[PDB]
Amino acid sequence: STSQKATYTDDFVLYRGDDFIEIIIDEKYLNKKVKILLDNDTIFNGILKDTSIFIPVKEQIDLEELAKHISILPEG
Amino acid sequence: GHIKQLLKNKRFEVIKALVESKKIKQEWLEDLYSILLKQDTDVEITQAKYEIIKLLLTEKKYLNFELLTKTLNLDQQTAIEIMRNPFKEVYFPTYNIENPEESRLNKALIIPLSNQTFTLNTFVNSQDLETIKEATNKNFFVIFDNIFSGKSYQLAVAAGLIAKEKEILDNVAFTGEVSSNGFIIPVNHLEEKKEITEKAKKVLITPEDIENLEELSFWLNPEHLPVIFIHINKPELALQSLKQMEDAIKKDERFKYFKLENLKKFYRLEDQDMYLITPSVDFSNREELIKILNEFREKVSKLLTLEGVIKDHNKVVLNISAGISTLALYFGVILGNRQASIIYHYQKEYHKVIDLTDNPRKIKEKKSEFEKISVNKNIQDPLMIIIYLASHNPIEKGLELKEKLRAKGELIIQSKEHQGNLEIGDWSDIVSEIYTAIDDNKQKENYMVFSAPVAIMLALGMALGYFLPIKVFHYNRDEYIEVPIKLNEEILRSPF
Repeated sequence: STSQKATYTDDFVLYRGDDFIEIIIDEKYLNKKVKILLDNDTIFNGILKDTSIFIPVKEQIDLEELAKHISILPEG
Repeated sequence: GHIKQLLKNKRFEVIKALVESKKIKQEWLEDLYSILLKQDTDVEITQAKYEIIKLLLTEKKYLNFELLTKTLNLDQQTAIEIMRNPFKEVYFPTYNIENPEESRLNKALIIPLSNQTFTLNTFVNSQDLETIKEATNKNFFVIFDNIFSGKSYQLAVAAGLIAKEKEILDNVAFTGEVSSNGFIIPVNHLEEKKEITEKAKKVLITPEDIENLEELSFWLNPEHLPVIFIHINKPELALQSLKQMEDAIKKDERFKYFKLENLKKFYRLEDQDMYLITPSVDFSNREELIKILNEFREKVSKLLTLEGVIKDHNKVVLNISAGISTLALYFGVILGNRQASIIYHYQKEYHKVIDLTDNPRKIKEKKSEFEKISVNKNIQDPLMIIIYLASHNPIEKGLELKEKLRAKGELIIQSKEHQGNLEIGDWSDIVSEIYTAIDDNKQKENYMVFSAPVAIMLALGMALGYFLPIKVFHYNRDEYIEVPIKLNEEILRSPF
């Protein structure tokens, strides 16, 4: 029941689209090998050259909780 | 920071989304304020500006004087006026055949200022706003939530500047240009704009509805907004009668700008909300009378509230008329003596006969000297009240009922040297004198009959209230039938 369209953390900004949810990673992780995980499932694992990672949205979940669930993990 | 990064990447939709979610770091504010100065190259920038301003105005923890003066180059007085003065949002439609983005119901946010008029949108012509400033005699700051061409917004901005209350601007949109001396100027594409506005569930005001800003101000900030209620016995003469009432309202100097269509558009009313039909009424049927009186109550309460747009009930004048005197008595009893109104009498012209706009509670006052009525009293415990103010003389049947129903007392009231039937004129004194006679001779239980016009009975009901234990008898044709509703029942308590 939340109408919030966007939220922010120290690593990324979540934006709510029409049929997707976009993770805008901070530019500091650019051109670096990262591993972006939603909960304990891998959604990205490689060299981050594009700061935008799109994931499907189904149930209009609270964006704060989703931001609490997403995590960025650099390697090195 | 995130805002510097997003702005570098021209991610204005994400910035607007962050602003609408009210999730904004204070350290970001400066950058946000800078967005207000960027060129309106596309709709994303303009909508971001609009939402930034609305956030600054609604969550004033982000409203910062240092940024208002240093970043926006605003002088101190204008910045402080933006901080303190409240804003208004008005709706205006724009139809562009070439571009569907420009065809929309846009919003304009307006803050009144003292000695400066400006906007943060680069596509707006300054002289177009200066025209509004000259016409309304008010400086203002204005911002828009969409990029468009033309000056069809002048009427909406003038309405936002003139309206004292912001409620009426939520359901009403405006389109049209404004002249320097306050003239509303016609604009193009009225049909598509009306379609857009009704698609957004709002009513549209066109330049053909109102002539100038003064007429608009009559509707926006009325001192005595006139609404209509006419009870009729002929349904197929409903609309015509309404038009007659409209004409009867236009004859008043205070309501020279009144138009039925303008009232219906401004305050979201239909024809059915202003009249009541009783095809065949049985005054001995309690349930039918209960239903009719509840319908009357509902319609009058709607006319006095107008879906919450009206705050002061005394700022609305109910132009009321009826077609049955017996029913008009109960109409007046229910209406009370606190609501500003005007009671009319239909003699093919709906002549105004009683005026209670300024001071409504002045019917309850009595007179020490009778000047228009003649009274024949005999004060006993069961009082029989007879009123003779029409062509037909009900005195004979009145006394026949008096002894037939075992009524001891007698109290006949009629006109003084007017030979029965009464002429058109000011009837407040007649009603006041009748109420004086009734209240000064009040008894434990009394009965009343009458042959009088609808306006006299309605005003008498407004004067009496529900405090007197009177039983009413309706005269159909040579015979009287008891109305099973006493005038002092709790169901008739006036809520106005």
